[PDB]
Amino acid sequence: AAGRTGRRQAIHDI
Amino acid sequence: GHMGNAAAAKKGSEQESVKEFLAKAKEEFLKKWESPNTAQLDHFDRIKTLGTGSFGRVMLVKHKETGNHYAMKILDKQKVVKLKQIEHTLNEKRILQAVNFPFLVKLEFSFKDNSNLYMVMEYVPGGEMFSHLRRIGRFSEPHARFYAAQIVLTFEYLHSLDLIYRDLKPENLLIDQQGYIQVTDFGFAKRVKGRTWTLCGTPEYLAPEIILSKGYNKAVDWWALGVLIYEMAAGYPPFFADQPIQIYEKIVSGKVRFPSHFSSDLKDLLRNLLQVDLTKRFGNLKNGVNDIKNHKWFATTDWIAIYQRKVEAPFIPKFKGPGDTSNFDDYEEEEIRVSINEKCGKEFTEF
Ligand SMILES: NC1=NCc2ccccc21
Repeated sequence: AAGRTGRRQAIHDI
Repeated sequence: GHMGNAAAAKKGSEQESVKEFLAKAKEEFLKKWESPNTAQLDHFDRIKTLGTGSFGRVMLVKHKETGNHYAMKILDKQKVVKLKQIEHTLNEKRILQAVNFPFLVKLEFSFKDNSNLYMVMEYVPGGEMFSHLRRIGRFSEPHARFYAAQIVLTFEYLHSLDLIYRDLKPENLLIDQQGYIQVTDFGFAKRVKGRTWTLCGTPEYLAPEIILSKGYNKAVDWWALGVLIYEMAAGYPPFFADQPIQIYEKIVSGKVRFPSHFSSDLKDLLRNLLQVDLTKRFGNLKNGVNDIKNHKWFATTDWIAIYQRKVEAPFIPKFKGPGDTSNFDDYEEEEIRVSINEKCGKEFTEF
């Protein structure tokens, strides 16, 4: 199915 | 049993030698951890941006005196505004100063000015695992296994020092001139004696206990290794959706599906890493990392030979000379402006 194919950013809080 | 006499005794002796190594590694780490401005900005020519995130960027730079090339991480002090953003930056510098392992990037200098924090590391010219993986689609299982073994050894080392890594993904794994891995980006790493509580990491790689706001431990890294091995062998991660909220729902469900080309040995390993129940997750049981290292999918892995970098790599990146950037993607280039006034000085005294 559909999902993120480019670079993925981390999240520092939440 | 599965092993004969000769094999079982060889394995036990190997495991005791690991304990001896980690005891010495901890002594060396603690000396540097208890005893942490080694350059300045105009000592370097800035060449090219190699990657960019929300608080800064990494650039290829050249040292003016020596001509050596390095990767320089630049963090905008004002953009490092949120509480956990600040503490995490101090974690990153202190941990990088103190660790030593063949698959961990080596810090060379750190310093700060009125506007920015800087960390200058070894330049790894073969590019991110991420762009090789997206270009080829997926890695065959022996290829994925060669990289996975380096992550297993690196996490065994970090966890023995009570360090959790917390941001494993192909974007953070660079390929060196011999085809081995270099883990970079310790922005989320932390020394944790038991549990910790910060909600941080990258959505596709978050363990369920992080998403559920539970206090968690080093077992989140072993879950993330399951996500990484799945993505390397499939070409996409196991919990895949357009929006983070949908990703989180899939992660907490407990319901992984595998490509029909995955070997049964691979699926068995992944079911035990991508295990919601912490009393059952590999890496988190009484036999620790040995449940992973002794799994059937790693039966052909010579753990000492990987550590000693004796194994022929599956892929050697092409390199044209010092400072070649051909294995990295292009990014918008922005001027590095340093204010005439100090920003956020008290917040970064320790850096
Ligand atoms: N995560 C990273 N991608 C490219 C790069 C270069 C240097 C340090 C970190 C990174």
